[PDB]
Amino acid sequence: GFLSGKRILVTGVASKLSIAYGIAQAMHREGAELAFTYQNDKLKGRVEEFAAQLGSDIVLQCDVAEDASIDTMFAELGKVWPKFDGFVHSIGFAPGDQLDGDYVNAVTREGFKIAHDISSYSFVAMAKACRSMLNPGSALLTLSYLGAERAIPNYNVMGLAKASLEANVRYMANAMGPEGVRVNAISAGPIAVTPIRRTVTIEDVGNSAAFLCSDLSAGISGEVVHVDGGFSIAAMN
Amino acid sequence: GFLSGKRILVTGVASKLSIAYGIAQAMHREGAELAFTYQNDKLKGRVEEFAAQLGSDIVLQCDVAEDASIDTMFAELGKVWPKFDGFVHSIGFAPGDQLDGDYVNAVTREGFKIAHDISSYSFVAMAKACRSMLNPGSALLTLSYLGAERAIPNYNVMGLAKASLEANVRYMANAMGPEGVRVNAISAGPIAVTPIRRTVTIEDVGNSAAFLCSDLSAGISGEVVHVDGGFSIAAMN
Amino acid sequence: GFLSGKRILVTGVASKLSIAYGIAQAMHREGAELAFTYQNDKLKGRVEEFAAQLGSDIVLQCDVAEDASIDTMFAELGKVWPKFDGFVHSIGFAPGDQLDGDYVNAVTREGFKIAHDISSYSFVAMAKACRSMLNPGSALLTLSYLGAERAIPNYNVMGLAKASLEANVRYMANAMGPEGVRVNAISAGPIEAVTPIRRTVTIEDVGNSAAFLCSDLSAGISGEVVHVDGGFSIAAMN
Amino acid sequence: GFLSGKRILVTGVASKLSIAYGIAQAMHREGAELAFTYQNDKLKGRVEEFAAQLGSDIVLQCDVAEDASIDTMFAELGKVWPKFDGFVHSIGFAPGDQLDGDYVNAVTREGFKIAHDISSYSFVAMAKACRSMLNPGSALLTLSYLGAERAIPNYNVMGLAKASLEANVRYMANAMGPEGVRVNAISAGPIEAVTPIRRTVTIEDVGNSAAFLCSDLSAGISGEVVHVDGGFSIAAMN
Ligand SMILES: NC(=O)C1=CN([C@@H]2O[C@H](COP(=O)(O)OP(=O)(O)OC[C@H]3O[C@@H](n4cnc5c(N)ncnc54)[C@H](O)[C@@H]3O)[C@@H](O)[C@H]2O)C=CC1
Ligand SMILES: NC(=O)C1=CN([C@@H]2O[C@H](COP(=O)(O)OP(=O)(O)OC[C@H]3O[C@@H](n4cnc5c(N)ncnc54)[C@H](O)[C@@H]3O)[C@@H](O)[C@H]2O)C=CC1
Ligand SMILES: NC(=O)C1=CN([C@@H]2O[C@H](COP(=O)(O)OP(=O)(O)OC[C@H]3O[C@@H](n4cnc5c(N)ncnc54)[C@H](O)[C@@H]3O)[C@@H](O)[C@H]2O)C=CC1
Ligand SMILES: NC(=O)C1=CN([C@@H]2O[C@H](COP(=O)(O)OP(=O)(O)OC[C@H]3O[C@@H](n4cnc5c(N)ncnc54)[C@H](O)[C@@H]3O)[C@@H](O)[C@H]2O)C=CC1
Ligand SMILES: Cc1c(N)cccc1Cn1ccc(OCCc2cccs2)cc1=O
Ligand SMILES: Cc1c(N)cccc1Cn1ccc(OCCc2cccs2)cc1=O
Ligand SMILES: Cc1c(N)cccc1Cn1ccc(OCCc2cccs2)cc1=O
Ligand SMILES: Cc1c(N)cccc1Cn1ccc(OCCc2cccs2)cc1=O
Repeated sequence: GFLSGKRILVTGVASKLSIAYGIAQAMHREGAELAFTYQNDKLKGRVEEFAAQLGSDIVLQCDVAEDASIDTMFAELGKVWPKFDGFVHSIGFAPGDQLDGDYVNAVTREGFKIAHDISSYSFVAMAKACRSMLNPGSALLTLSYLGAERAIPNYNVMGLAKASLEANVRYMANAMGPEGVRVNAISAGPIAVTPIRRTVTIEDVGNSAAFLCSDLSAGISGEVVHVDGGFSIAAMN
Repeated sequence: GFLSGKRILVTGVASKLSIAYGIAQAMHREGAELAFTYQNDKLKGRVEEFAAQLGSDIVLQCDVAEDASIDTMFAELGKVWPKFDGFVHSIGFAPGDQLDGDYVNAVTREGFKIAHDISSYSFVAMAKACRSMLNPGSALLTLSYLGAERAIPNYNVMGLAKASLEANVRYMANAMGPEGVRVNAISAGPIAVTPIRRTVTIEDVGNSAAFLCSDLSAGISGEVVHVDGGFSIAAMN
Repeated sequence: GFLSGKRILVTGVASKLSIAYGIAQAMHREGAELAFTYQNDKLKGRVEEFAAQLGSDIVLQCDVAEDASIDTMFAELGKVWPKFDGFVHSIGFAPGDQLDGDYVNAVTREGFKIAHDISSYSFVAMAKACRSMLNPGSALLTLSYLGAERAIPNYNVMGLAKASLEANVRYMANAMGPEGVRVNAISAGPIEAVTPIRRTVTIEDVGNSAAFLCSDLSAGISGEVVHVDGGFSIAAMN
Repeated sequence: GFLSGKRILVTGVASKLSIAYGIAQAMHREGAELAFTYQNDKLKGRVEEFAAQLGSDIVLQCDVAEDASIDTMFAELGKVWPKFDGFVHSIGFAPGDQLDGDYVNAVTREGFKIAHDISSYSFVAMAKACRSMLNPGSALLTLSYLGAERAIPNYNVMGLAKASLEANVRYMANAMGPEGVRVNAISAGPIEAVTPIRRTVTIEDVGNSAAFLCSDLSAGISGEVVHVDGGFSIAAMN
C-alpha cells in the first residue's frame, strides 16, 4: 500500500477508542512497519497486544514529561530502527480541574503549565530527540482540535495548549523542511450542523493521518488539516 | 489502488503541463476510471490522445461560459456514466490585460465579470448540472491559489475570483453534504522561503487531488488544503 | 472630534436603520464634513433630508452598476470637493431569488454576476474613479459579513460576493498604500445568547468603529477585515 | 477625549521606546486616568517619573511570574481605585538563548515553559486577580505579533507563546463578555518596502489603536486580534 517501505513510530495508544489506534490500523493496512510507545506500566500490556496484532514487537516506554524518558526511548528505538521515517504524536493532557466551567475561574498557573508542556512542548521535544534519525522524506504528525481557533466552553486551557501546538507545527515545518522532513497536524472533529451529517470516526482520522505521513502528501507541510466533516467552516445551520 | 471503483470526470487538460494532467495521471495510477472535457476545437486532439493513454474514450466538449454547453456535456456523459463519483474542476481564466501592474488601474468591470464567471461560478454551475448524477460518497475538487488570501502583485482580479471560489467550496460543501457529497479545494503553490526548499510539482498536486477525491478523505469537506510546500505559513525567511 | 478636518463621502444611506446612517451620524458627531449618494430618484428626497441634519447639502445620484454614473457623480462632487479624504462603501445587493433555501439549487449565473458586480466590483470601481481626488492620509471602508468566511444558510451567493469583497480590500490596500491611502472592511454582526457580549451589535457600535477606521487614529491599520460582531465569530457551541 | 471617565492600568512601561509608553501617552491624551506597574526595583525610579508626566502617582511593583505579587499589586491598587475599567498587558519574555537560530535546536522545555508563563499565562492571571474590580464597560488589551500565525526565523518559541496568547484573548473574551468586559489584542508590526503603507508602524500608531480598543468607541469588538502592522501580513511577494 501507499506506506510500504516506511517505518513510523505511533505514540498515544491507550485503548481501542484512541485516535492513535485508528491511525495505527490504517497505517498498517497501507503497509507501514510500526513501533509503539506506552506512557506507563498501566498501559504496557494493552499496547503490547495491539502491537502484536499489527505484526510489531517494538513497544517502548515513554513519558513525554521527562527529557530523559524521551532520550532513553529513542536510544532503545535506534537499536532496531537506526533510521526511520517519522512519528505520530497523539498525546494530550490537561488536569480535569481545568475543564470545569468558566475559563477564567478554572485556569491556574500549574494547570496552564501542564497542559502546554504535555500537549504542545512534547511534540518538539520528540523531534529534538530523534532529529538525526529521520530519513529524508520523513513526516511528523500531531492531533489538534477546533478549540485552538475558537473559544469552546469547558475546553478552557486545552484551547491555548492546542493553539501553541499548531504554532509548533509551523515552526517545526519551517525548521526541519531543509533536511527533508514535513510536519503537519490534523484538526479532528470530536470522536447535525456538520456538512457531512455525521461525526468523524477514528477510521476517518486514521486514513487522513496515513496520507499525511506518506509520500502522497509530499506537497504539504506546516498545515493544519481539518478532518471534522466541514463543521468548522459552517455557521447557523 | 485507493480509487478503484470510482468514476471521476477531469476538466482542464490543455497540455502535459496542466495541473489536471498531473491529477489525471495520479488518479489513473490509483485505479479510477476517467472521463475528460475539452474547452474547444483547439484542445480536442490533445485531450483525446491523453484520454486514450489513460484507457479512456470519454472525451466531451464543455465551455463553462455557457449553461447549454454544460448541460449538453452532462447529457452526453449520462449515456455512458448514468451515475459517477464526482469531478475535478481545473479551470481558471482572467483576460491578460487584468494582470498587468497596479491592481486598481488594471481591473475593469468586464475583466472582473469574466474572471469570476469562469474561475468561480463555473464550479457550482457544473455541480448544479450533474447533482442527481452523483453517487453517495462523491467528491468534487477545485484548484485555488494563495492570491485568494493575500494581495499578490499582478495576480490582481484573479485573487478576488479565487476568494469567491474558496467561499463557493464552503457553500457547496454545506449544501451537498446531506446527500453524501464532499467539496474541497487545493491551494497549490506556483507550478527558497518555502519550508520544503523546492516548488511543488503537478505530481505533488495530483497525489493530494487523488486523496481528496477518494474515500480516504471521507472526513474532509469544505476545506482549502495548502499544497504549496509550507510557503503560506512562513514569513521573513 | 477626531475626524475634524476630514471630508468623507457616505454611500448607501437608505433609511434611519441603514448601517450607513449610523456611520454618518458617528462621523458627523466626530466633526467630519459629509457628502452623500443615493441609488435612484425614489431615494432622493429622503437622502436629501438625512444629509441636511448631518450638516450636508452635497447629495448626488450614483448607481454603481454603471461606470458613467460613478464618473458623473465624482465629477459633480469635484465641483465642491476637488480633494477629499475617502469614502464609506455601504452597498450590497443580490436578487431575492438567490437567498431562498439550498444554495446550489438557488444560485444562477445571472444572480452570481449581479451579486459580485454590485457588492464587490463596485468598491474598486469607486476607488478608480476618485483616485486622483484623494488626499494623503485618506481611508476607504466597506462592510462585510461572516458569510464571507463561513457557509451560512440562505446567505448563499452573497457569501461568495463578500469573500470577493474582502480580497478586494487587500488588493486595494496593497495597490493604494504607497500613495497614502488605507483600505479596510468591517465585518458587522447582523443588525446572541452565544455572542460573547450577549447582545446584537447596533449601527451605533458599527458607526463608532467605522469613524475610527476612517480617521488618523487608525494610521497603522490597512487591508484588515475588523470583526464588529461582539465576538460571535470567535466562539463555538457556546 | 474619548477615554474621559475611564481608569486604566498600564503594565510594561520600561522606557520611552516601550509600546506601553506610546499606549499610555495616547490614553492620557484622550483623558484616561492611568496607573502603572513595574517589574522590579531597577525600573521603579523610571516608571515613577514616566507616570508623573502622564498625570499619575499610582506606581506599583508587579512581577507576573508570582501569583502573590499580582495579588499584592491589585490589593494596593484597590486602596485608590476600588473599581476600574481595564488594563493594558504589554509584557512578554523568552530567555535570549531561545531566539538564536534554528528553532528545534534552540528550544528547551524550560525556555518554552517561561515564554508561555510570562507572555500568555500572565494575561489571564491578571484578569483573575482583578475580575471583581472591573466596571461594566471594561476592556482588557494585550500585544501580539505575526509570529503567532507564521513561522518567523529566530522568533522561535515566542511564536508559540503568542499563539497561546491569542487563544487566551478568545477564551477570556468568551468567559468575561457576559459580565460586561471585552478582551482584545493588537498584533503590532515590528517597532517595509513590502508593507502596504511603506513605513514601519510607530508606538504612536499602536497607541492610538490601543486607546480605541480600550474605549467605548469599540463596544462592538471583542475576542479580536487587530493587525496594526500597516497591512504587512496581508501582502505576499510584494
Ligand atoms: N477525542 C477527541 O474528540 C479529540 C482528540 N484530539 C486529540 O487527539 C489526541 C489523542 O486523544 P485521544 O485518542 O482521544 O485520547 P487518549 O486518551 O486515547 O490518548 C491520549 C494519550 O496521551 C497519552 N499521554 C498523556 N500524557 C502523556 C505523557 N506524559 N507521556 C506520554 N503519553 C502521554 C496517554 O497515555 C494516551 O495514550 C490528543 O492530543 C487529543 O487532544 C483531537 C481532536 C478531538
Ligand atoms: N499554474 C499555477 O501555478 C497554479 C494554477 N492554479 C489553478 O489551477 C487550475 C489549472 O491551471 P493550469 O493547469 O496551470 O493551466 P491550464 O492553462 O493548463 O489549464 C486551465 C484550463 O482552463 C480551461 N478553461 C478556461 N476557460 C474555460 C472555459 N470557458 N470552459 C472550459 N474550460 C476552460 C482551459 O481550457 C485550460 O484547460 C486553474 O484554476 C488555476 O487558476 C492554482 C495554483 C497555481
Ligand atoms: N444588515 C446587516 O445585517 C448587515 C449588513 N452588512 C452590509 O452592510 C451594507 C449595508 O447594508 P444595510 O445598511 O443593512 O442595508 P440597506 O438596504 O440600508 O443598505 C444597502 C444600500 O445599498 C444601496 N444599493 C443597492 N444597490 C445599489 C446600486 N446599484 N447602486 C447604488 N447603491 C446601491 C441601497 O440603495 C441601500 O442604500 C451592505 O454591504 C450589507 O451587505 C454587513 C453586515 C450585516
Ligand atoms: N517591539 C516589537 O517589535 C513588538 C513587540 N510586541 C509585544 O509588545 C509587548 C511589549 O514589548 P516592548 O515594549 O517591545 O518591549 P519592552 O521591553 O519595552 O516591554 C516588555 C516589558 O515586559 C516587562 N516584563 C518582562 N517580564 C515581566 C515579568 N516577569 N513581570 C512583569 N513585567 C514583565 C518588562 O519589564 C518590560 O516592561 C510584548 O508583549 C512584546 O512581545 C508585539 C509586536 C512587536
Ligand atoms: C486527553 C484530554 C484531556 N486530558 C483533557 C481535555 C481534552 C483531552 C483530549 N480531547 C478529548 C475530547 C475532545 O473533545 C472535543 C470536544 C470538546 C469541547 C469541549 C470539551 S471537549 C478534545 C480533546 O482534545
Ligand atoms: C489560467 C490563468 C489566467 N488566465 C490568468 C491568471 C492566472 C491563471 C492560472 N494561474 C497561473 C499561474 C499562477 O501562478 C501563481 C503565481 C503568481 C503570482 C502573481 C502572478 S502569477 C496562478 C494561477 O492561477
Ligand atoms: C442588501 C442585501 C441584499 N440585497 C441581499 C442580502 C443581504 C443584504 C444585506 N445584508 C442583510 C442582512 C444580513 O444578515 C446577515 C445574517 C444572515 C444570514 C443568512 C441570511 S441573512 C447580511 C447582509 O449582507
Ligand atoms: C521582550 C521580548 C523578549 N524577551 C524576547 C523576544 C521578543 C520580545 C518582544 N518582541 C520584540 C521584538 C519583536 O520583533 C518582531 C520581529 C522579529 C522577528 C524575529 C525575531 S524578532 C517581537 C517581540 O515580541
